[PDB]
Amino acid sequence: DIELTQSPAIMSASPGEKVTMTCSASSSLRYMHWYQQKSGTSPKRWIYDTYNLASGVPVRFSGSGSGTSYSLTISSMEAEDAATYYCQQWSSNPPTFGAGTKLELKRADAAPTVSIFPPSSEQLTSGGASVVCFLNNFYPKDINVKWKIDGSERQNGVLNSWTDQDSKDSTYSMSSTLTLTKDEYERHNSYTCEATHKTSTSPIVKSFNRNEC
Amino acid sequence: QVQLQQSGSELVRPGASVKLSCRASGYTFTTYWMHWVKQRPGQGLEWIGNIYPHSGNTNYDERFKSKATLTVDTSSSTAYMQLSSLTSEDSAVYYCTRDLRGFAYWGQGTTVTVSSPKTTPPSVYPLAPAAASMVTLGCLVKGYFPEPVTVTWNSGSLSSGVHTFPAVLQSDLYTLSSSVTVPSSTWPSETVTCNVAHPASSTKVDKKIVPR
Repeated sequence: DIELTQSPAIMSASPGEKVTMTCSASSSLRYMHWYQQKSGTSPKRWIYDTYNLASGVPVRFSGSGSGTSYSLTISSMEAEDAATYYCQQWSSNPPTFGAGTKLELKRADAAPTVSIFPPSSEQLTSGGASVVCFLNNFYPKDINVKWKIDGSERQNGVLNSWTDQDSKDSTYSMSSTLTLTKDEYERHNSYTCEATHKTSTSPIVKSFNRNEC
Repeated sequence: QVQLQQSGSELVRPGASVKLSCRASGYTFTTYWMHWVKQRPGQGLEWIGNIYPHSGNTNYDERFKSKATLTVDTSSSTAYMQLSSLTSEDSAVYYCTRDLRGFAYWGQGTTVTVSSPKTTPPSVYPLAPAAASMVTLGCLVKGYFPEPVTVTWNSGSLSSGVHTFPAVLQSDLYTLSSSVTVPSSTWPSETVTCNVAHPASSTKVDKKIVPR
């Protein structure tokens, strides 16, 4: 009371399965619009008047849904059916529109690599301490990350960036990165990361010290 | 075809009147509803309002009133969507949907970041380790204030394993990443560099990567 959006948030389907969308509305309507908004680029039109057509959308896309519930069903997911789809309704007190349905083509789940990097000389002379551990080429999206230095955990200054979906590997690559200051680096010795993932049982752990140069 | 796109606007000093210029000329002139769609980096699509050219009726919405005017001029065929008396929350991508049965004809869009900031130059710090077949590379950026930044690797010869990382926020400074993978036959054989640029500060920082 009162927000209207599409009901399932983040989906995932292999190329060949059924992709059925579901939009929920705060008030009833008659016509419903559907879009294909790719990441970075402007959205297009996909399905208007709840079923009709578009300019470049294929014949396999189907849609329906009257009242406060809408449904745009893909008959079989292909390589070009991976987009964030939003709905709309012209008004006369707009509801307003929803968020968008992110979805990724499913494949074999791959285990990442965790590359920790020591800070060089030029950063500590300027006075910085930024230890990273780049998680590259994993599947699926979710990793419960942990930064623990010298036995105990550390969660302050931890930043997390998500490189978007790739086209040649079709995986994701993260940058697990915490930021400290130049005096907080010379009191802790072994800097490491554990990547808790559902593929491998034990997280891959690399260690390095400060007394070696 | 509806030509061509929308215009750009940068950070303006607080108190002046910025103005967008939405240049859709696909005539069709002049009876339609130029609805302006605005979306945050929170991926939600919001509505800024519409304008009508035949008589002059505009509109507004509760989260963007007072005073976002949508002026119309059929001689230049543009639609204006800039909001005055603004705050920092107007830093969002601003589209231009034309009218059909749906919202069929969009523009390309612009993001206008508005504050009272200071433009800070970037600084390339070397991320190189001090063993295995392939080693990932990179160079960190720390503390550039406006969102224009540049991402290159070897100026168009080693752009294979470049992953484009977002500049998520902490302490009002943008921090992204650009990691590339190198094989052991070229490291440290060829001299790899990363050259990032900031258009808003007009500052170029370069660094050659050395094995430590």
